[PDB]
Amino acid sequence: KLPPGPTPLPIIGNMLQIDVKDICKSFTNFSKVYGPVFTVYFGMNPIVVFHGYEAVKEALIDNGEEFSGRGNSPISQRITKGLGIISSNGKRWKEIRRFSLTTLRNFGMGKRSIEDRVQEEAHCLVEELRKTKASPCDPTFILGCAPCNVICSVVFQKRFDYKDQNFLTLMKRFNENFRILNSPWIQVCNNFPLLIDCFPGTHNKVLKNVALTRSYIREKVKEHQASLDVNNPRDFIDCFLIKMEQEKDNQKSEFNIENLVGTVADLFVAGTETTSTTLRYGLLLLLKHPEVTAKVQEEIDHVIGRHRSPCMQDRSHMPYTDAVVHEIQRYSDLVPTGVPHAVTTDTKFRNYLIPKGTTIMALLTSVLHDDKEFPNPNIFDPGHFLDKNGNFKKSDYFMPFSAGKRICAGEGLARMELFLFLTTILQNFNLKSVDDLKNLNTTAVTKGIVSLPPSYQICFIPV
Ligand code: HEM
Ligand SMILES: CCOC(=O)C1=C(C)NC(C)=C(C(=O)OC)[C@H]1c1cccc(Cl)c1Cl
Ligand SMILES: CCCCCCCCCCCCCCCC(=O)O
Repeated sequence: KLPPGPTPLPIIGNMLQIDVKDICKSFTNFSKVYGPVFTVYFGMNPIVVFHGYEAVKEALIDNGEEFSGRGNSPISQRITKGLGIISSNGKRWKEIRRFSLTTLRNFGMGKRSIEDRVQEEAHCLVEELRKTKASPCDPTFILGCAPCNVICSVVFQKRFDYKDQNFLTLMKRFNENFRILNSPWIQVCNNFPLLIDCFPGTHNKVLKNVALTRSYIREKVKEHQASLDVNNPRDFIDCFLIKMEQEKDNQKSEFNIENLVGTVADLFVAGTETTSTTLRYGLLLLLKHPEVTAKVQEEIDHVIGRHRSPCMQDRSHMPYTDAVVHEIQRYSDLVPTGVPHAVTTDTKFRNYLIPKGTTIMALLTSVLHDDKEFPNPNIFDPGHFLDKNGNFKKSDYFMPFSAGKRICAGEGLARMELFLFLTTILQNFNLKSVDDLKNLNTTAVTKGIVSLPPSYQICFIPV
Protein backbone atom coordinates (compact mmCIF):
# COMPACT_ATOMS: atom_id res chain seq x y z
CA LYS A 1 0.00 0.00 0.00
CA LEU A 2 2.21 2.80 -1.35
CA PRO A 3 1.05 6.43 -0.85
CA PRO A 4 -1.32 7.77 -3.57
CA GLY A 5 -0.04 9.83 -6.48
CA PRO A 6 -0.61 10.74 -10.15
CA THR A 7 -1.57 7.78 -12.33
CA PRO A 8 1.59 6.58 -14.12
CA LEU A 9 1.79 5.77 -17.82
CA PRO A 10 2.93 2.15 -18.61
CA ILE A 11 6.65 2.63 -19.40
CA ILE A 12 7.71 6.19 -18.61
CA GLY A 13 5.66 6.54 -15.40
CA ASN A 14 4.88 10.17 -14.54
CA MET A 15 7.93 11.50 -16.43
CA LEU A 16 5.89 13.59 -18.89
CA GLN A 17 4.04 15.19 -15.98
CA ILE A 18 7.19 16.49 -14.29
CA ASP A 19 9.57 19.27 -15.34
CA VAL A 20 13.09 17.76 -15.31
CA LYS A 21 14.51 21.30 -15.02
CA ASP A 22 12.63 22.07 -11.78
CA ILE A 23 11.41 18.80 -10.29
CA CYS A 24 10.77 20.43 -6.90
CA LYS A 25 8.25 22.74 -8.53
CA SER A 26 6.45 19.68 -9.93
CA PHE A 27 6.59 17.94 -6.55
CA THR A 28 5.26 21.04 -4.77
CA ASN A 29 2.36 21.17 -7.22
CA PHE A 30 1.67 17.49 -6.55
CA SER A 31 1.57 18.09 -2.77
CA LYS A 32 -1.29 20.52 -3.38
CA VAL A 33 -3.31 17.63 -4.86
CA TYR A 34 -2.15 14.51 -3.00
CA GLY A 35 -0.93 15.79 0.34
CA PRO A 36 2.40 15.64 2.27
CA VAL A 37 3.35 12.11 1.19
CA PHE A 38 2.92 10.82 -2.35
CA THR A 39 4.31 8.37 -4.90
CA VAL A 40 5.58 9.29 -8.39
CA TYR A 41 7.15 6.96 -10.96
CA PHE A 42 10.28 7.77 -12.94
CA GLY A 43 10.05 5.10 -15.59
CA MET A 44 9.29 1.89 -13.68
CA ASN A 45 10.88 3.21 -10.48
CA PRO A 46 8.58 4.30 -7.66
CA ILE A 47 9.67 7.25 -5.49
CA VAL A 48 7.80 8.30 -2.37
CA VAL A 49 8.11 12.04 -1.82
CA PHE A 50 7.89 13.75 1.55
CA HIS A 51 6.83 17.39 1.44
CA GLY A 52 6.67 19.65 4.49
CA TYR A 53 8.36 19.68 7.90
CA GLU A 54 6.01 17.20 9.61
CA ALA A 55 6.46 14.57 6.88
CA VAL A 56 10.22 15.14 6.50
CA LYS A 57 10.83 15.04 10.27
CA GLU A 58 8.71 11.92 10.83
CA ALA A 59 10.64 10.12 8.09
CA LEU A 60 14.26 11.21 8.49
CA ILE A 61 14.24 11.62 12.29
CA ASP A 62 11.40 9.68 13.97
CA ASN A 63 11.98 6.68 11.67
CA GLY A 64 15.64 7.45 11.09
CA GLU A 65 16.96 3.89 10.96
CA GLU A 66 14.46 2.79 8.31
CA PHE A 67 15.09 5.93 6.27
CA SER A 68 18.89 5.83 6.52
CA GLY A 69 19.48 4.02 3.23
CA ARG A 70 21.05 5.76 0.26
CA GLY A 71 18.88 5.72 -2.86
CA ASN A 72 21.24 4.40 -5.49
CA SER A 73 21.25 4.55 -9.27
CA PRO A 74 23.01 2.76 -12.18
CA ILE A 75 25.33 5.74 -12.72
CA SER A 76 26.25 5.95 -9.01
CA GLN A 77 27.14 2.25 -8.82
CA ARG A 78 29.24 2.64 -11.98
CA ILE A 79 31.25 5.63 -10.72
CA THR A 80 31.74 4.55 -7.07
CA LYS A 81 31.24 0.76 -7.31
CA GLY A 82 29.52 1.02 -3.93
CA LEU A 83 32.75 2.12 -2.25
CA GLY A 84 33.19 5.04 0.12
CA ILE A 85 30.57 6.87 2.12
CA ILE A 86 28.12 8.67 -0.20
CA SER A 87 26.96 5.61 -2.19
CA SER A 88 27.48 2.83 0.33
CA ASN A 89 24.87 1.15 2.53
CA GLY A 90 24.61 -1.38 5.34
CA LYS A 91 27.62 -2.34 7.44
CA ARG A 92 30.11 -0.67 5.08
CA TRP A 93 28.32 2.67 5.35
CA LYS A 94 28.08 2.57 9.14
CA GLU A 95 31.76 1.79 9.64
CA ILE A 96 33.22 4.21 7.06
CA ARG A 97 30.94 7.03 8.25
CA ARG A 98 31.59 6.43 11.96
CA PHE A 99 35.31 6.61 11.27
CA SER A 100 34.94 9.59 8.91
CA LEU A 101 32.96 11.59 11.47
CA THR A 102 35.46 11.07 14.29
CA THR A 103 38.50 11.97 12.17
CA LEU A 104 36.73 15.04 10.74
CA ARG A 105 36.36 16.46 14.26
CA ASN A 106 38.23 19.73 14.78
CA PHE A 107 41.17 17.89 16.40
CA GLY A 108 40.40 14.44 14.99
CA MET A 109 43.54 14.13 12.87
CA GLY A 110 46.54 15.24 14.90
CA LYS A 111 48.04 18.37 16.44
CA ARG A 112 46.91 20.70 13.64
CA SER A 113 43.18 21.46 13.89
CA ILE A 114 40.90 21.61 10.86
CA GLU A 115 40.09 25.22 11.83
CA ASP A 116 43.75 26.20 11.42
CA ARG A 117 43.71 24.73 7.89
CA VAL A 118 40.58 26.74 7.00
CA GLN A 119 42.09 29.93 8.47
CA GLU A 120 45.27 29.54 6.40
CA GLU A 121 43.06 29.06 3.36
CA ALA A 122 40.88 32.07 4.19
CA HIS A 123 44.13 34.07 4.26
CA CYS A 124 45.34 32.80 0.88
CA LEU A 125 41.88 33.55 -0.53
CA VAL A 126 41.88 37.23 0.50
CA GLU A 127 45.36 37.50 -1.06
CA GLU A 128 44.14 36.19 -4.42
CA LEU A 129 41.24 38.65 -4.29
CA ARG A 130 43.71 41.50 -3.69
CA LYS A 131 45.37 40.56 -6.98
CA THR A 132 42.14 41.43 -8.84
CA LYS A 133 43.10 45.04 -8.03
CA ALA A 134 39.48 45.98 -7.27
CA SER A 135 38.54 45.49 -10.93
CA PRO A 136 35.33 43.65 -11.96
CA CYS A 137 35.63 39.87 -11.99
CA ASP A 138 33.62 36.66 -12.01
CA PRO A 139 34.46 35.22 -8.55
CA THR A 140 33.35 31.69 -9.55
CA PHE A 141 36.89 30.34 -10.05
CA ILE A 142 38.64 31.99 -7.09
CA LEU A 143 35.75 30.99 -4.79
CA GLY A 144 35.95 27.40 -5.99
CA CYS A 145 39.68 27.11 -5.31
CA ALA A 146 39.33 27.70 -1.58
CA PRO A 147 36.87 24.91 -0.54
CA CYS A 148 38.69 22.48 -2.82
CA ASN A 149 42.02 23.37 -1.20
CA VAL A 150 40.42 22.94 2.24
CA ILE A 151 39.57 19.33 1.38
CA CYS A 152 43.12 18.97 -0.01
CA SER A 153 44.64 20.12 3.30
CA VAL A 154 42.24 17.84 5.18
CA VAL A 155 43.16 14.67 3.25
CA PHE A 156 46.68 15.36 1.94
CA GLN A 157 47.86 17.47 4.94
CA LYS A 158 49.31 20.32 2.85
CA ARG A 159 47.32 22.67 0.62
CA PHE A 160 48.34 23.32 -2.99
CA ASP A 161 49.44 26.65 -4.37
CA TYR A 162 46.70 28.05 -6.62
CA LYS A 163 49.07 28.03 -9.63
CA ASP A 164 50.04 24.37 -9.10
CA GLN A 165 49.12 22.57 -12.34
CA ASN A 166 48.23 19.38 -10.45
CA PHE A 167 45.74 21.41 -8.40
CA LEU A 168 44.33 23.12 -11.50
CA THR A 169 43.73 19.95 -13.54
CA LEU A 170 42.43 18.09 -10.46
CA MET A 171 39.94 20.90 -9.95
CA LYS A 172 38.97 21.09 -13.62
CA ARG A 173 38.16 17.37 -13.69
CA PHE A 174 35.84 17.63 -10.67
CA ASN A 175 34.29 20.69 -12.31
CA GLU A 176 33.70 18.85 -15.62
CA ASN A 177 32.13 15.91 -13.80
CA PHE A 178 30.02 18.22 -11.63
CA ARG A 179 28.54 19.98 -14.68
CA ILE A 180 27.68 16.69 -16.39
CA LEU A 181 26.13 15.24 -13.20
CA ASN A 182 24.15 18.45 -12.61
CA SER A 183 22.39 18.08 -15.96
CA PRO A 184 18.66 17.19 -16.04
CA TRP A 185 19.74 14.40 -18.45
CA ILE A 186 21.22 12.24 -15.69
CA GLN A 187 17.74 12.00 -14.13
CA VAL A 188 16.41 10.56 -17.38
CA CYS A 189 19.42 8.25 -17.87
CA ASN A 190 19.29 6.87 -14.34
CA ASN A 191 15.69 5.83 -14.78
CA PHE A 192 16.10 4.74 -18.44
CA PRO A 193 19.60 3.07 -18.37
CA LEU A 194 19.52 2.33 -22.13
CA LEU A 195 19.69 6.05 -22.93
CA ILE A 196 23.19 6.11 -21.39
CA ASP A 197 24.31 4.52 -24.68
CA CYS A 198 23.15 7.72 -26.42
CA PHE A 199 25.88 9.64 -24.60
CA PRO A 200 29.22 7.88 -25.46
CA GLY A 201 31.49 10.94 -25.18
CA THR A 202 30.05 12.17 -21.87
CA HIS A 203 30.09 8.62 -20.47
CA ASN A 204 33.76 8.24 -21.42
CA LYS A 205 34.68 11.72 -20.15
CA VAL A 206 33.18 10.97 -16.70
CA LEU A 207 34.83 7.54 -16.48
CA LYS A 208 38.21 8.94 -17.57
CA ASN A 209 38.24 11.73 -14.97
CA VAL A 210 37.19 9.29 -12.23
CA ALA A 211 39.98 6.91 -13.29
CA LEU A 212 42.61 9.67 -13.28
CA THR A 213 41.46 11.11 -9.95
CA ARG A 214 41.49 7.57 -8.52
CA SER A 215 45.11 6.90 -9.53
CA TYR A 216 46.12 10.34 -8.22
CA ILE A 217 44.65 9.61 -4.78
CA ARG A 218 46.38 6.21 -4.90
CA GLU A 219 49.76 7.80 -5.68
CA LYS A 220 49.23 10.18 -2.76
CA VAL A 221 48.31 7.41 -0.31
CA LYS A 222 51.44 5.41 -1.26
CA GLU A 223 53.46 8.50 -0.31
CA HIS A 224 51.73 8.57 3.09
CA GLN A 225 52.38 4.85 3.65
CA ALA A 226 56.15 5.39 3.26
CA SER A 227 56.25 8.30 5.75
CA LEU A 228 53.59 7.40 8.30
CA ASP A 229 54.14 8.27 11.96
CA VAL A 230 51.45 6.51 14.02
CA ASN A 231 51.98 8.96 16.91
CA ASN A 232 51.68 12.02 14.68
CA PRO A 233 48.74 11.78 12.22
CA ARG A 234 48.97 14.56 9.62
CA ASP A 235 45.64 14.12 7.81
CA PHE A 236 42.64 11.98 6.83
CA ILE A 237 44.79 9.50 4.91
CA ASP A 238 47.15 8.92 7.86
CA CYS A 239 44.20 8.26 10.13
CA PHE A 240 42.70 5.74 7.69
CA LEU A 241 46.07 4.04 7.24
CA ILE A 242 46.45 3.75 11.03
CA LYS A 243 42.96 2.22 11.33
CA MET A 244 43.86 -0.24 8.55
CA GLU A 245 46.80 -1.52 10.63
CA GLN A 246 44.57 -2.17 13.66
CA GLU A 247 42.28 -4.23 11.39
CA LYS A 248 45.11 -6.08 9.58
CA ASP A 249 44.11 -9.48 11.04
CA ASN A 250 40.44 -9.32 10.03
CA GLN A 251 39.94 -10.03 6.31
CA LYS A 252 36.30 -8.91 6.25
CA SER A 253 37.39 -5.35 7.12
CA GLU A 254 35.89 -2.31 5.41
CA PHE A 255 39.08 -0.38 6.08
CA ASN A 256 41.11 -1.19 2.99
CA ILE A 257 42.85 0.84 0.27
CA GLU A 258 39.75 0.48 -1.92
CA ASN A 259 37.37 2.26 0.48
CA LEU A 260 40.06 4.83 1.34
CA VAL A 261 40.35 6.08 -2.23
CA GLY A 262 36.57 6.16 -2.57
CA THR A 263 36.11 8.05 0.71
CA VAL A 264 38.70 10.70 -0.20
CA ALA A 265 37.06 11.18 -3.60
CA ASP A 266 33.67 11.43 -1.87
CA LEU A 267 34.89 14.21 0.43
CA PHE A 268 36.00 16.17 -2.64
CA VAL A 269 32.73 15.48 -4.45
CA ALA A 270 30.43 16.33 -1.55
CA GLY A 271 32.56 19.12 -0.11
CA THR A 272 33.95 21.16 -2.98
CA GLU A 273 31.15 22.33 -5.25
CA THR A 274 28.52 22.62 -2.50
CA THR A 275 30.54 25.02 -0.32
CA SER A 276 31.77 26.87 -3.40
CA THR A 277 28.19 27.49 -4.59
CA THR A 278 27.03 28.68 -1.17
CA LEU A 279 30.05 31.01 -1.01
CA ARG A 280 29.14 32.47 -4.45
CA TYR A 281 25.51 32.80 -3.55
CA GLY A 282 26.46 34.38 -0.22
CA LEU A 283 28.60 37.07 -1.82
CA LEU A 284 25.82 37.71 -4.36
CA LEU A 285 23.27 38.22 -1.57
CA LEU A 286 25.74 40.38 0.36
CA LEU A 287 26.40 42.41 -2.82
CA LYS A 288 22.65 42.87 -3.31
CA HIS A 289 22.01 43.71 0.36
CA PRO A 290 24.47 46.50 1.39
CA GLU A 291 22.63 47.11 4.67
CA VAL A 292 23.16 43.48 5.69
CA THR A 293 26.84 43.53 4.69
CA ALA A 294 27.40 46.72 6.71
CA LYS A 295 26.01 45.26 9.97
CA VAL A 296 28.17 42.15 9.50
CA GLN A 297 31.34 44.22 8.98
CA GLU A 298 30.37 46.28 12.02
CA GLU A 299 29.99 43.14 14.13
CA ILE A 300 33.38 41.98 12.77
CA ASP A 301 34.99 45.30 13.74
CA HIS A 302 33.57 45.05 17.28
CA VAL A 303 34.37 41.40 18.07
CA ILE A 304 37.44 40.73 15.91
CA GLY A 305 38.97 44.08 14.99
CA ARG A 306 41.43 44.83 12.18
CA HIS A 307 44.67 43.16 13.33
CA ARG A 308 43.42 39.61 13.92
CA SER A 309 42.07 36.91 11.59
CA PRO A 310 38.58 35.69 12.59
CA CYS A 311 38.06 32.32 14.27
CA MET A 312 35.14 30.08 15.27
CA GLN A 313 35.16 31.31 18.87
CA ASP A 314 34.03 34.69 17.53
CA ARG A 315 30.81 33.22 16.09
CA SER A 316 29.37 32.85 19.58
CA HIS A 317 29.64 36.64 19.96
CA MET A 318 28.40 37.45 16.45
CA PRO A 319 24.65 36.60 16.39
CA TYR A 320 23.90 38.78 13.37
CA THR A 321 26.61 37.20 11.19
CA ASP A 322 25.47 33.76 12.33
CA ALA A 323 21.93 34.73 11.35
CA VAL A 324 23.25 35.95 7.97
CA VAL A 325 25.14 32.72 7.27
CA HIS A 326 22.02 30.70 8.22
CA GLU A 327 19.84 32.89 6.02
CA ILE A 328 22.27 32.48 3.12
CA GLN A 329 21.87 28.68 3.37
CA ARG A 330 18.09 28.78 3.86
CA TYR A 331 17.55 31.19 0.94
CA SER A 332 20.14 29.70 -1.42
CA ASP A 333 18.50 26.26 -0.97
CA LEU A 334 21.41 24.30 -2.46
CA VAL A 335 19.91 20.77 -2.56
CA PRO A 336 16.11 21.37 -2.85
CA THR A 337 15.25 17.68 -3.35
CA GLY A 338 17.87 16.57 -0.87
CA VAL A 339 19.98 13.54 -1.80
CA PRO A 340 17.88 10.43 -2.51
CA HIS A 341 17.35 7.93 0.27
CA ALA A 342 15.99 4.37 0.23
CA VAL A 343 14.19 2.52 3.03
CA THR A 344 16.32 -0.29 4.49
CA THR A 345 13.40 -2.69 5.00
CA ASP A 346 9.60 -2.82 4.61
CA THR A 347 8.62 0.37 6.40
CA LYS A 348 5.25 1.43 7.80
CA PHE A 349 4.65 5.18 7.47
CA ARG A 350 1.31 6.37 8.84
CA ASN A 351 -1.30 4.28 6.99
CA TYR A 352 1.10 3.31 4.19
CA LEU A 353 3.62 0.55 3.55
CA ILE A 354 6.86 1.26 1.70
CA PRO A 355 8.71 -1.85 0.47
CA LYS A 356 12.42 -2.39 1.08
CA GLY A 357 14.70 -0.52 -1.33
CA THR A 358 12.10 2.02 -2.50
CA THR A 359 13.62 5.43 -3.30
CA ILE A 360 12.80 8.22 -0.81
CA MET A 361 12.86 11.95 -1.56
CA ALA A 362 12.63 14.31 1.44
CA LEU A 363 12.05 17.79 0.04
CA LEU A 364 14.47 19.93 2.06
CA THR A 365 13.28 22.99 0.15
CA SER A 366 9.73 22.59 1.50
CA VAL A 367 11.11 22.86 5.04
CA LEU A 368 13.55 25.70 4.29
CA HIS A 369 10.65 27.67 2.81
CA ASP A 370 7.91 26.87 5.32
CA ASP A 371 5.85 30.07 5.22
CA LYS A 372 4.92 29.92 8.91
CA GLU A 373 8.38 29.28 10.40
CA PHE A 374 9.80 31.91 8.03
CA PRO A 375 7.18 34.54 7.06
CA ASN A 376 7.90 35.75 3.49
CA PRO A 377 10.24 32.78 2.77
CA ASN A 378 11.21 34.00 -0.70
CA ILE A 379 12.79 37.15 0.73
CA PHE A 380 16.39 37.10 1.96
CA ASP A 381 16.15 38.39 5.55
CA PRO A 382 18.62 37.62 8.40
CA GLY A 383 15.72 38.37 10.77
CA HIS A 384 14.46 34.83 10.07
CA PHE A 385 17.21 33.67 12.48
CA LEU A 386 17.10 36.54 14.98
CA ASP A 387 14.85 37.16 17.98
CA LYS A 388 13.33 40.45 19.25
CA ASN A 389 16.56 41.41 21.06
CA GLY A 390 18.89 40.67 18.14
CA ASN A 391 20.02 37.33 19.52
CA PHE A 392 20.44 34.27 17.31
CA LYS A 393 17.25 32.22 17.12
CA LYS A 394 17.74 28.56 16.14
CA SER A 395 15.22 26.75 13.94
CA ASP A 396 14.18 23.10 13.72
CA TYR A 397 13.37 23.89 10.05
CA PHE A 398 16.99 24.64 9.25
CA MET A 399 17.69 21.53 7.17
CA PRO A 400 20.09 22.58 4.36
CA PHE A 401 22.36 19.68 5.43
CA SER A 402 19.35 17.33 5.64
CA ALA A 403 18.49 15.58 8.92
CA GLY A 404 18.44 12.22 10.66
CA LYS A 405 21.07 9.50 10.57
CA ARG A 406 22.39 10.51 7.17
CA ILE A 407 22.81 14.30 7.72
CA CYS A 408 25.86 15.88 5.97
CA ALA A 409 29.04 14.15 7.20
CA GLY A 410 30.95 17.42 6.87
CA GLU A 411 28.41 19.86 8.28
CA GLY A 412 30.78 21.28 10.92
CA LEU A 413 33.48 21.88 8.34
CA ALA A 414 30.94 23.42 5.93
CA ARG A 415 29.60 25.89 8.51
CA MET A 416 33.19 26.68 9.52
CA GLU A 417 34.24 27.40 5.93
CA LEU A 418 31.23 29.64 5.42
CA PHE A 419 31.69 31.64 8.63
CA LEU A 420 35.44 32.04 8.21
CA PHE A 421 35.58 32.72 4.45
CA LEU A 422 32.78 35.28 4.59
CA THR A 423 34.07 37.09 7.71
CA THR A 424 37.67 37.16 6.50
CA ILE A 425 36.61 38.45 3.09
CA LEU A 426 34.35 41.16 4.59
CA GLN A 427 37.05 42.16 7.09
CA ASN A 428 39.36 43.01 4.19
CA PHE A 429 36.97 44.07 1.41
CA ASN A 430 33.81 45.98 0.60
CA LEU A 431 31.62 44.64 -2.22
CA LYS A 432 30.98 46.80 -5.27
CA SER A 433 28.61 46.08 -8.14
CA VAL A 434 29.50 47.04 -11.72
CA ASP A 435 25.96 48.07 -12.67
CA ASP A 436 23.01 49.29 -10.56
CA LEU A 437 21.97 46.99 -7.70
CA LYS A 438 18.35 47.04 -8.92
CA ASN A 439 19.34 45.11 -12.07
CA LEU A 440 20.94 42.35 -9.97
CA ASN A 441 18.65 39.30 -9.75
CA THR A 442 19.24 36.69 -7.03
CA THR A 443 16.68 34.00 -7.92
CA ALA A 444 18.30 30.62 -8.64
CA VAL A 445 18.69 30.16 -12.40
CA THR A 446 19.10 26.40 -12.55
CA LYS A 447 17.65 23.65 -10.36
CA GLY A 448 18.92 20.19 -11.27
CA ILE A 449 20.31 18.43 -8.15
CA VAL A 450 22.15 21.62 -7.14
CA SER A 451 20.57 25.07 -7.41
CA LEU A 452 23.04 27.63 -8.76
CA PRO A 453 22.99 31.42 -8.37
CA PRO A 454 22.87 33.56 -11.53
CA SER A 455 26.20 34.59 -13.04
CA TYR A 456 27.52 37.93 -11.78
CA GLN A 457 30.54 40.17 -11.60
CA ILE A 458 31.80 41.87 -8.45
CA CYS A 459 34.57 44.24 -7.33
CA PHE A 460 36.53 43.50 -4.16
CA ILE A 461 37.54 46.93 -2.83
CA PRO A 462 40.15 46.76 -0.02
CA VAL A 463 38.90 48.48 3.14
C1 HEM B 1 27.66 24.32 2.51
C2 HEM B 1 28.00 23.02 1.91
C3 HEM B 1 27.36 21.76 2.07
C4 HEM B 1 25.99 21.46 2.15
C5 HEM B 1 24.78 22.37 2.10
C6 HEM B 1 25.95 20.06 2.32
C7 HEM B 1 24.81 19.26 2.25
C8 HEM B 1 24.66 17.90 2.36
C9 HEM B 1 23.48 17.21 2.14
C10 HEM B 1 22.06 17.86 1.91
C11 HEM B 1 23.81 15.86 2.16
C12 HEM B 1 22.91 14.62 1.99
C13 HEM B 1 22.34 14.11 3.27
C14 HEM B 1 21.43 12.93 3.12
O1 HEM B 1 21.85 11.84 2.79
O2 HEM B 1 20.25 13.07 3.35
C15 HEM B 1 25.18 15.81 2.39
C16 HEM B 1 25.97 14.67 2.50
C17 HEM B 1 27.33 14.55 2.72
N1 HEM B 1 28.15 15.58 2.92
FE1 HEM B 1 27.65 17.57 2.76
N2 HEM B 1 27.16 19.53 2.34
C18 HEM B 1 28.03 20.51 2.19
C19 HEM B 1 29.40 20.35 2.41
C20 HEM B 1 30.12 19.28 2.94
C21 HEM B 1 31.50 19.29 3.15
C22 HEM B 1 32.42 20.56 3.30
C23 HEM B 1 31.90 17.95 3.20
C24 HEM B 1 33.14 17.37 3.38
C25 HEM B 1 33.70 16.71 4.50
C26 HEM B 1 30.70 17.20 3.01
C27 HEM B 1 30.51 15.83 3.11
C28 HEM B 1 29.37 15.09 3.00
C29 HEM B 1 29.34 13.70 2.85
C30 HEM B 1 30.53 12.74 2.87
C31 HEM B 1 28.03 13.35 2.67
C32 HEM B 1 27.43 11.92 2.47
C33 HEM B 1 27.06 11.30 3.86
C34 HEM B 1 26.44 9.89 3.90
O3 HEM B 1 25.97 9.38 2.90
O4 HEM B 1 26.41 9.27 4.98
N3 HEM B 1 29.65 18.05 2.86
N4 HEM B 1 25.68 17.08 2.51
C1 LIG C 1 28.17 18.55 -5.50
C2 LIG C 1 28.23 17.36 -6.46
O1 LIG C 1 27.47 16.26 -5.93
C3 LIG C 1 27.35 15.12 -6.67
O2 LIG C 1 27.85 15.03 -7.79
C4 LIG C 1 26.53 13.95 -6.09
C5 LIG C 1 26.80 12.59 -6.33
C6 LIG C 1 28.16 12.04 -6.77
N1 LIG C 1 25.84 11.67 -6.10
C7 LIG C 1 24.59 11.90 -5.66
C8 LIG C 1 23.74 10.67 -5.34
C9 LIG C 1 24.17 13.22 -5.42
C10 LIG C 1 22.72 13.70 -5.57
O3 LIG C 1 21.91 13.04 -6.22
O4 LIG C 1 22.35 14.89 -5.00
C11 LIG C 1 20.99 15.32 -5.14
C12 LIG C 1 25.30 14.25 -5.20
C13 LIG C 1 25.58 14.70 -3.74
C14 LIG C 1 26.16 13.79 -2.85
C15 LIG C 1 26.47 14.12 -1.53
C16 LIG C 1 26.17 15.40 -1.08
C17 LIG C 1 25.58 16.34 -1.94
CL1 LIG C 1 25.19 17.86 -1.23
C18 LIG C 1 25.28 16.00 -3.27
CL2 LIG C 1 24.58 17.21 -4.29
C1 LIG D 1 31.52 4.90 -15.34
C2 LIG D 1 30.50 6.00 -15.06
C3 LIG D 1 29.61 6.27 -16.27
C4 LIG D 1 28.63 7.42 -16.02
C5 LIG D 1 27.81 7.73 -17.27
C6 LIG D 1 26.90 8.94 -17.07
C7 LIG D 1 26.17 9.33 -18.36
C8 LIG D 1 25.42 10.65 -18.15
C9 LIG D 1 24.93 11.27 -19.46
C10 LIG D 1 24.64 12.75 -19.24
C11 LIG D 1 24.40 13.53 -20.54
C12 LIG D 1 24.54 15.03 -20.28
C13 LIG D 1 24.21 15.87 -21.52
C14 LIG D 1 24.43 17.36 -21.24
C15 LIG D 1 23.88 18.22 -22.37
C16 LIG D 1 24.22 19.71 -22.23
O1 LIG D 1 23.58 20.45 -21.48
O2 LIG D 1 25.12 20.20 -22.91
